[PDB]
Amino acid sequence: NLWVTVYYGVPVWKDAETTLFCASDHNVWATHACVPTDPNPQEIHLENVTEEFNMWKNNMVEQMHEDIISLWDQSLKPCVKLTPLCVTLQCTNVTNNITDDMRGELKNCSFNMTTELRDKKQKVYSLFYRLDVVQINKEYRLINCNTSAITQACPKVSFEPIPIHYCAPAGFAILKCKDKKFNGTGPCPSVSTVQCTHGIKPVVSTQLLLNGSLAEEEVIIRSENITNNAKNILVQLNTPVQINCTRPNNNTVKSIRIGPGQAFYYTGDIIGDIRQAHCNVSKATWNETLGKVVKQLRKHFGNNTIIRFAQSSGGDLEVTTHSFNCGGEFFYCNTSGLFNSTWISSNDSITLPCRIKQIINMWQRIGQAMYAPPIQGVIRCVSNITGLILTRDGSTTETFRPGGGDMRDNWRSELYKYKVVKIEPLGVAPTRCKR
Amino acid sequence: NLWVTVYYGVPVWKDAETTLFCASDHNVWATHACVPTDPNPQEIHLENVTEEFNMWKNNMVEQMHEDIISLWDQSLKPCVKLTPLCVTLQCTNVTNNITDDMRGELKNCSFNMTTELRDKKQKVYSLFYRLDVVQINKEYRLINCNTSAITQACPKVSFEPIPIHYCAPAGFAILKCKDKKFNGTGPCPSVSTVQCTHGIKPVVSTQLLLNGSLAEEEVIIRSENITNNAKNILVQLNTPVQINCTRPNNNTVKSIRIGPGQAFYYTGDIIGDIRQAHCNVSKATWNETLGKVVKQLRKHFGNNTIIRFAQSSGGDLEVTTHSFNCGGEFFYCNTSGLFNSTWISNDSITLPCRIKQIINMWQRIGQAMYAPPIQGVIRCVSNITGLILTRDGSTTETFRPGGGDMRDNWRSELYKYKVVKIEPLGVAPTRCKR
Amino acid sequence: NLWVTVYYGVPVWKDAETTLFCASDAKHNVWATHACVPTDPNPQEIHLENVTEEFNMWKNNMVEQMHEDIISLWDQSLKPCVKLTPLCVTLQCTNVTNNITDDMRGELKNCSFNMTTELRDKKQKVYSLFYRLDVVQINKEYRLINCNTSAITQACPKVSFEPIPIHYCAPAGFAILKCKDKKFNGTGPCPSVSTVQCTHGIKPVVSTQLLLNGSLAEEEVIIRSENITNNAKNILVQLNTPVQINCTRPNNNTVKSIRIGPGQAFYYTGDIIGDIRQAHCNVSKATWNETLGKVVKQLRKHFGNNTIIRFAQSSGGDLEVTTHSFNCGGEFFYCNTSGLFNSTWISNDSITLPCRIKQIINMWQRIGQAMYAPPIQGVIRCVSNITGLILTRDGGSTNSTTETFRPGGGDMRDNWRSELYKYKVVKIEPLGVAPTRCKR
Amino acid sequence: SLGFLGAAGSTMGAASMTLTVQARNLLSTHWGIKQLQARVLAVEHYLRDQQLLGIWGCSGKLICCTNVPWNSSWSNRNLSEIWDNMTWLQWDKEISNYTQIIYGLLEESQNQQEKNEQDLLALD
Amino acid sequence: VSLGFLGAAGSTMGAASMTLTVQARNLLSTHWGIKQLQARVLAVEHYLRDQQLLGIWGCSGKLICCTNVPWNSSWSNRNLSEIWDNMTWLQWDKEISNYTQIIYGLLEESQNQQEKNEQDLLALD
Amino acid sequence: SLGFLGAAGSTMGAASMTLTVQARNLLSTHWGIKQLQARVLAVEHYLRDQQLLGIWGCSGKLICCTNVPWNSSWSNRNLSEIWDNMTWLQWDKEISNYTQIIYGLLEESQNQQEKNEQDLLALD
Ligand SMILES: *[C@@H]1O[C@H](CO)[C@@H](O[C@@H]2O[C@H](CO)[C@@H](O[C@@H]3O[C@H](CO[C@H]4O[C@H](CO)[C@@H](O)[C@H](O)[C@@H]4O)[C@@H](O)[C@H](O[C@H]4O[C@H](CO)[C@@H](O)[C@H](O)[C@@H]4O)[C@@H]3O)[C@H](O)[C@H]2NC(C)=O)[C@H](O)[C@H]1NC(C)=O
Ligand SMILES: *[C@@H]1O[C@H](CO)[C@@H](O[C@@H]2O[C@H](CO)[C@@H](O[C@@H]3O[C@H](CO[C@H]4O[C@H](CO)[C@@H](O)[C@H](O)[C@@H]4O)[C@@H](O)[C@H](O[C@H]4O[C@H](CO)[C@@H](O)[C@H](O)[C@@H]4O)[C@@H]3O)[C@H](O)[C@H]2NC(C)=O)[C@H](O)[C@H]1NC(C)=O
Ligand SMILES: *[C@@H]1O[C@H](CO)[C@@H](O[C@@H]2O[C@H](CO)[C@@H](O)[C@H](O)[C@H]2NC(C)=O)[C@H](O)[C@H]1NC(C)=O
Ligand SMILES: *[C@@H]1O[C@H](CO)[C@@H](O[C@@H]2O[C@H](CO)[C@@H](O)[C@H](O)[C@H]2NC(C)=O)[C@H](O)[C@H]1NC(C)=O
Ligand SMILES: *[C@@H]1O[C@H](CO)[C@@H](O[C@@H]2O[C@H](CO)[C@@H](O)[C@H](O)[C@H]2NC(C)=O)[C@H](O)[C@H]1NC(C)=O
Ligand SMILES: *[C@@H]1O[C@H](CO)[C@@H](O[C@@H]2O[C@H](CO)[C@@H](O)[C@H](O)[C@H]2NC(C)=O)[C@H](O)[C@H]1NC(C)=O
Ligand SMILES: *[C@@H]1O[C@H](CO)[C@@H](O[C@@H]2O[C@H](CO)[C@@H](O)[C@H](O)[C@H]2NC(C)=O)[C@H](O)[C@H]1NC(C)=O
Ligand SMILES: *[C@@H]1O[C@H](CO)[C@@H](O)[C@H](O)[C@H]1NC(C)=O
Ligand SMILES: *[C@@H]1O[C@H](CO)[C@@H](O)[C@H](O)[C@H]1NC(C)=O
Ligand SMILES: *[C@@H]1O[C@H](CO)[C@@H](O)[C@H](O)[C@H]1NC(C)=O
Ligand SMILES: *[C@@H]1O[C@H](CO)[C@@H](O)[C@H](O)[C@H]1NC(C)=O
Ligand SMILES: *[C@@H]1O[C@H](CO)[C@@H](O)[C@H](O)[C@H]1NC(C)=O
Ligand SMILES: *[C@@H]1O[C@H](CO)[C@@H](O)[C@H](O)[C@H]1NC(C)=O
Ligand SMILES: *[C@@H]1O[C@H](CO)[C@@H](O)[C@H](O)[C@H]1NC(C)=O
Repeated sequence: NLWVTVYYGVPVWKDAETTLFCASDHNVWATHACVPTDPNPQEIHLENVTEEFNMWKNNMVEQMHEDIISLWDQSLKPCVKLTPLCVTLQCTNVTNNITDDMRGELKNCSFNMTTELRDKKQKVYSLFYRLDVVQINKEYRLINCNTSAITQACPKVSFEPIPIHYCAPAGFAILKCKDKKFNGTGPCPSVSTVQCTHGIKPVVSTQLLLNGSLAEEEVIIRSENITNNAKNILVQLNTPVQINCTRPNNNTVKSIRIGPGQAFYYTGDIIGDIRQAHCNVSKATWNETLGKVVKQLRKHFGNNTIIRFAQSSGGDLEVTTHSFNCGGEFFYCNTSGLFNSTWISSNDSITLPCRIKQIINMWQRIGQAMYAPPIQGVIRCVSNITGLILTRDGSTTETFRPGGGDMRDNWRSELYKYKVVKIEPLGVAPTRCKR
Repeated sequence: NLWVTVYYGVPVWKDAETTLFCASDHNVWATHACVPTDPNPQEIHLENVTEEFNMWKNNMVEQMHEDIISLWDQSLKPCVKLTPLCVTLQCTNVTNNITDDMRGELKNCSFNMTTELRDKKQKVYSLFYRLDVVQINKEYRLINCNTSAITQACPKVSFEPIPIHYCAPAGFAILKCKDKKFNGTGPCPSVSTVQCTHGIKPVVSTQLLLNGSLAEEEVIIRSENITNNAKNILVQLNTPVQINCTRPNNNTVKSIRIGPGQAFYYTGDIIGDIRQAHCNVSKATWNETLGKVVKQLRKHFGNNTIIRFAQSSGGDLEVTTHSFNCGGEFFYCNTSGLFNSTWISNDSITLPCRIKQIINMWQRIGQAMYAPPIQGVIRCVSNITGLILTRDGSTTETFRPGGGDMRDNWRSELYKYKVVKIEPLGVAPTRCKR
Repeated sequence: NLWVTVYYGVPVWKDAETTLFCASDAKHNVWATHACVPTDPNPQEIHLENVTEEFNMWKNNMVEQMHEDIISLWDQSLKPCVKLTPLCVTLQCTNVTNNITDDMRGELKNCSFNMTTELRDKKQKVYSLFYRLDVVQINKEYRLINCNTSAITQACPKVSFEPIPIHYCAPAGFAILKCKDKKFNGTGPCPSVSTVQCTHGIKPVVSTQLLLNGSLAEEEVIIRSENITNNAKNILVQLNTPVQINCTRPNNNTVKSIRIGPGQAFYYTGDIIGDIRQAHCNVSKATWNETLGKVVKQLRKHFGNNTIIRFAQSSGGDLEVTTHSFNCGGEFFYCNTSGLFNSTWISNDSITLPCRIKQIINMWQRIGQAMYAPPIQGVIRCVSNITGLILTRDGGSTNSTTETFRPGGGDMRDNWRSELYKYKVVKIEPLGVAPTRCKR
Repeated sequence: SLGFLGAAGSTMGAASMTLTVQARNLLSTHWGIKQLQARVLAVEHYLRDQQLLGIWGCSGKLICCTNVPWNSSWSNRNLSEIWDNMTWLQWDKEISNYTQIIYGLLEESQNQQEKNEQDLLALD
Repeated sequence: VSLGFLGAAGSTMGAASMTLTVQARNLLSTHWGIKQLQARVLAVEHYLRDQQLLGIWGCSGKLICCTNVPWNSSWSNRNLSEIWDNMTWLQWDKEISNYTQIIYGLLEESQNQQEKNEQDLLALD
Repeated sequence: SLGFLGAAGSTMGAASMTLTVQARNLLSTHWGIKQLQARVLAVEHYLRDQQLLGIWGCSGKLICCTNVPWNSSWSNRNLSEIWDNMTWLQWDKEISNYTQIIYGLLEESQNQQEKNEQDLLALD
């Protein structure tokens, strides 16, 4: 005795994969191609709903990965090409005022490079870090001259991770999980709807996560599958660990015109002693932080299980050290001093030595390279460590080691609470109504 | 009395020109850029519909032409540019093992090539075919040095044709003629509607049409105007003629760096004796096939006339020989072994073939491509499904191979398709008033 | 007691900024008009009775859009042309002294250099002529002026720089309001307006000092400015009669070319047949003197009856800005206009303006996108009309009672403002409500 | 049924029973541009037809009955020939020259009807 | 004869009502097509927003649509003949531009309630 | 006074009063392509739903009763269970498999009604 009645505007949604666009609010991320969002974005709490989230099966991650790489390339595309630097270099060590810790490492090279006119050549002296230069057979070449062309990053563009908000296209909505202590793979009892995500800083790092969201109450340990030794474990902290990173050497930067419209930047010399780059953390804070991790980690491994941290295995420097941007310079810091302790049921610090590298092959691509111009004077940056990426070693006393591996996991962390759904306004239901 | 009634969704259409899109199922054809099709696309027979087709005015051909050329160039955009290779070459004859047909055809060249470091040079030795070089005044240069840029095709990207389905946009439909023995220039009593065409392989050839569709019953001879000596005649066969092609030499391929991230490929040497590339066509099959063509051709030229076939007139190899891509290599086969007759037990015809590494595809100037050599020995088997013939202009007519305008190859597969616009809104009288 | 009634198709609008497209009007031209959409030759214009529209030509974003489209069309044209990078070499140069007359002394040079050939391992000696303006002495050693800024791209020899009218058409949902008042000065309400879909084929003429080949005022000279009493602003003057100007480069130019790489043909002046003379423009004196008298009268209306007006030359800071720049015959001319602006107005016989020729062109005030203009074979003569002037006022707070005007110019948006001054773009807002005596 | 355009060529009167089939199928580097152009084109054509139907007084109807009388000069055929023997393709050709006349009349009729409705509602 | 598109602009409000059709039927009417494409898309979006809003209010296909929301003298207090016989539409729009959103909200509420009431009556017979 | 999806989780009956809110929020340097694609899709999805309401004869309405009876095989739940207990997300899952069937029935019913309207008007 009921009839079909059609409704439009019904508050129903289905999981969907669509293309999101950026809004945000010179610099690589600072670009005028995003549409600036409101100072007052809205959020609507959904009462009496539960929804399932799966941070692993989430294509928002893939879009940030693709967009960031694309933006990266747009920034470098119009900059000076450095092909002429593949000439043979004549090199000796800089031992002028060298600390033993830095003996070797910095080299004084000279070479024949072109100038503004095709007819003329010029001789240049410049300094290089060992990581960027390899041996020909006193003759050296840049490390990338056999594999890839190298482009100089534009000196006017900073690698500042300016927050970028992502926004749904009309007809779509982003659901957000507000449930504290949510691992990211199951049902979420507290959900709200937004049009745009919070701004996310596209921070690049390899072992520790920097300047991200901090967990509200407890350390949250999550992974696709804990039992699987092939998976990474993402750990989100409740308190930041302050880390102070510096490049203590005072570099003087010089530049050369190498052809019409092109100029190359390089380190000329160092004023003062040559010392090792380094990062500091408070010893007390670090000891507390791991204790918190261990306490929660035991929930998955047992209260009769020993948790022993260890330094990572070897491989390319990018995944054996903690890499980051710091004033525009590229640092590679050894974290072995942080992951030495075995855990069984003040005014002091931990100093991490760091290396500097100017030739960058980011995103693990082969065939592309970037030359990072040197930056004048002494550089310091201070940042907040808000998480870790650890792996299992793989019948007692589990071992965990640093590793970040795939950068997709960096983005996953900020995006763990967001889901994209399609709104489906039509539907039918029976009711006592006939035309 | 009667009043106007407006109907929407009326099944009518008009001739139209719209943009079609690619559909399909790491290749020169940019397949990844096409949308996948449904299995078993729906085809609807239109009962009691006679349409009118004119293949020579078909704009689907123009789009296929433009899209193929664009894809070709897009494939090469990111590949190595061999500008450092346009240098004086020092060349001598390869005389190690000659059949006397290859005498003078293969050259051993030496040159000073750039390398990874701007400060260094290499002495590189390689083999080239005569057709790719000219004399300067033993000093040779590549043929492209005074006319074009040269881009090396990427060594890992295949040229093998992949069927491409052309699909109409919503609001449009593609009609196809199923009428048997249909030439393509007039009314068609048997029509069906599809959204997407069958897959068409973008096969590139110059005199014979390879790997196409076949006539359903009998050889079909069509042209824009059969009495016009300036027009090409397209002949669709009802049986394939099988052709076996080979480049019977074991090629050792070498590779060098000519700068950062670059790689240049060349033939280092040949193992065994050096002999000419060639294609095999069985005599019996060919003579029956040609006889069928003559019979059908007489239908337009007379019941008592004489038909002669002859080899084509001179010009560039692109039009005087039959060329094709066999496993990535480029062949230029002399078809004079065929088309040499007057009509009123595993024997075969061998067609000698030449090879070129530098080509200028699509009748263009300024865009040259270097086809890298292929390691090993190449053999392929193809189907001849049609011919491109021209005629001159007594009692005897003479027909010759011809071609080179690529649109004519496309016109064959697309001869049965037409694009129309749907016009759903119409008006007719009836007895209804508000 | 009335209910609200909804109407759709209401004749109202609001000011808006939208994207406009071009209509060519139906082989090679720098403006790439094949990318534009052909329109009917006679668009219908709708007169609006009893409509007054507020205009402001100084805040008209249509100007910004042409500026951007023009720059982009220009770059698209050069993008595929010969790179010419290998020409940036040390040149060995001497003066051309064989048959020149007094004025042309030290203005043309004979250069020799080592340039590449098609083959990477071969070189050729090339001789060519260059104008003094493009060659800078270093440390007989010279280099081209562009070498320490950027690479220079050769313009394609087959592509014309002659302007083609570009009509700008509004997108659906938008309309262009045209101001028809005779003597409309660029701002304020315009009591006689009409609606068009496309503008009247504005030509992309590029010049400084004087405006060429534009429209004329119907009856009087019109002075337009953002703020006439502000000495920081430019004054655009539209004429009500053309002034004919005849420009020439009276030398028989023999053009030669070489290949400098695979393909990559390079064009240069080989030699000159006959004697050498300076480039120049002819303006009739009577016509020019009448034209200024009309301008002076209109200026007095703003600066005071019995105010003294003096015309003078621009400062010497920039060659393009301070001279009259134009592209006659495909060559680029830089004419000295002082002969036109040297007079104090207190209440067959022609003016000859000497001109220089330059080949390395760096336009649109950009840095590093230099163009090499190929030489033109034979002899060049152009007849153009001056349809407006650019002037700036220069004086202080002292009530000297005499105002001085100088040509000024140099900002390309002023050429566009001059012709687009009568158009405004608005958005149609067809939906609205009003009360009546109808209720469902 | 027969599917899209399956009725083309059939008697007009029979073809008109399956208008929903076509109504459903309508609106069903540069390569991306070609697809965007195609999507936009389909939308624009769809909307122009709906705009026009709305102007004539019908929206959401496949069979729109109106008050403009039929002129014997547009077609002097009787209804049995038009609906029982002719097809829609033939018909469209037959009255192609009167398309704009009819459309103009349809717009005028609706304009007058809307005004009349407004007056009656205000009147009572 | 017809005054053309916007020909009635400046005419009185009650005169311009006879041109609603002409101003409605004129809505939706190397490389570098991206500008053209962007313009075509925008025209569609604006068109649809007006149609959506009319649909919400129950004014589905009509150029002239009456609604059950009473007119408030606080929005505009004028004689009926001043509004329709002396004023033009440009002037009217300026006079009531501050009430645009409240009127639209009221129109939506009225139609929503009406749909519910119709559903209940159909249910009852 | 709840927001855009603020009705979710409320009963089906309660949520019927927010349909306006959800409905009115529909349709509202190479990253210009990504924008165009977003624009275009919002429009295509919108139009497909409007096209469908048009075919069913529900154009212009948020609530449309029709003449297709409800089959107990799709659902045999009590009228009060459906409206005063379940929410719309739940309902949609419960009858997901019958969606296509119902839509086909709705189109058939409307087509029949339109034909009948035409005949009645012609008869007078
Ligand atoms: C985690 O988050 C923290 C907090 O935001 C980040 O720390 C900041 O890092 C940036 C980049 O290194 C620092 O920005 C730089 O500061 C320099 C010093 O500025 C002081 O002095 C100037 C004097 O004029 C004052 O105006 C200013 O307010 C400060 O008092 C600037 O000199 C730098 O300028 C650069 O750009 C200009 C462009 O015109 C050039 O001319 C300069 O030569 C130079 O290239 C720049 O602004 C910032 O100060 C840090 N903040 C703090 C509190 O220390 C971490 O980097 C981030 N971590 C990660 C991994 O992302
Ligand atoms: C008309 O249509 C016919 C088909 O009906 C076409 O013929 C085909 O042509 C393609 C392209 O040349 C052939 O594909 C190749 O087949 C080789 C066969 O090798 C077999 O044996 C070896 C062991 O010795 C096995 O390892 C191998 O898996 C096979 O079982 C392959 O070796 C070739 O691989 C090479 O190229 C690919 C390119 O993608 C690379 O990825 C590989 O690493 C390697 O370098 C290749 O797959 C196909 O077999 C032919 N079919 C037939 C039936 O012969 C005609 O070419 C077409 N005519 C024209 C003019 O286009
Ligand atoms: C293909 O078939 C068409 C249709 O029968 C032929 O068209 C006729 O050609 C003659 C000239 O030979 C004209 O006088 C007729 O008017 C054409 N008829 C129609 C219906 O168009 C066409 O000649 C055939 N072509 C070939 C190569 O077979
Ligand atoms: C094409 O046909 C020729 C026949 O002339 C084949 O040539 C013979 O090939 C066999 C081995 O395949 C040799 O032993 C004979 O000596 C060849 N005869 C001659 C005349 O040299 C040839 O192999 C065929 N090629 C293909 C693959 O089609
Ligand atoms: C080439 O031309 C330059 C001018 O551009 C000549 O230099 C001038 O010579 C005259 C004497 O004839 C002097 O009065 C000027 O002061 C010089 N000008 C400058 C800027 O110094 C130069 O002599 C000419 N060279 C040759 C070989 O004739
Ligand atoms: C161009 O015409 C406008 C309109 O008459 C002039 O604007 C007036 O200027 C006076 C003096 O500053 C003001 O008191 C008026 O209120 C302005 N009217 C309007 C509508 O804005 C403008 O000054 C003229 N400019 C020139 C150079 O002639
Ligand atoms: C512009 O305004 C004039 C009035 O100044 C309008 O002219 C009147 O039009 C009405 C209606 O046709 C006539 O009854 C009056 O007698 C006319 N008055 C005069 C003085 O002629 C004119 O129609 C308006 N234009 C537009 C497009 O609305
Ligand atoms: C080394 O350090 C001393 C100070 O201890 C300083 O005077 C000297 O100049 C430095 N020399 C070099 C080569 O840096
Ligand atoms: C540079 O330092 C390395 C450190 O291992 C040493 O072996 C090498 O001999 C040093 N070179 C010079 C020139 O001092
Ligand atoms: C520069 O070239 C000269 C050529 O004689 C060579 O002797 C010198 O070593 C080169 N200089 C460098 C730093 O490579
Ligand atoms: C060309 O090169 C030779 C090298 O010996 C040099 O002497 C000559 O001056 C150069 N010529 C020119 C015109 O630059
Ligand atoms: C084709 O015509 C025959 C009558 O000759 C008729 O019976 C048949 O139904 C028609 N086909 C269609 C699709 O209407
Ligand atoms: C119309 O309005 C005027 C004031 O503008 C007023 O004086 C007159 O009485 C009003 N007439 C009506 C219709 O009441
Ligand atoms: C959630 O359930 C409670 C039950 O008492 C009800 O009062 C409340 O309105 C429900 N929330 C929503 C959004 O319907």
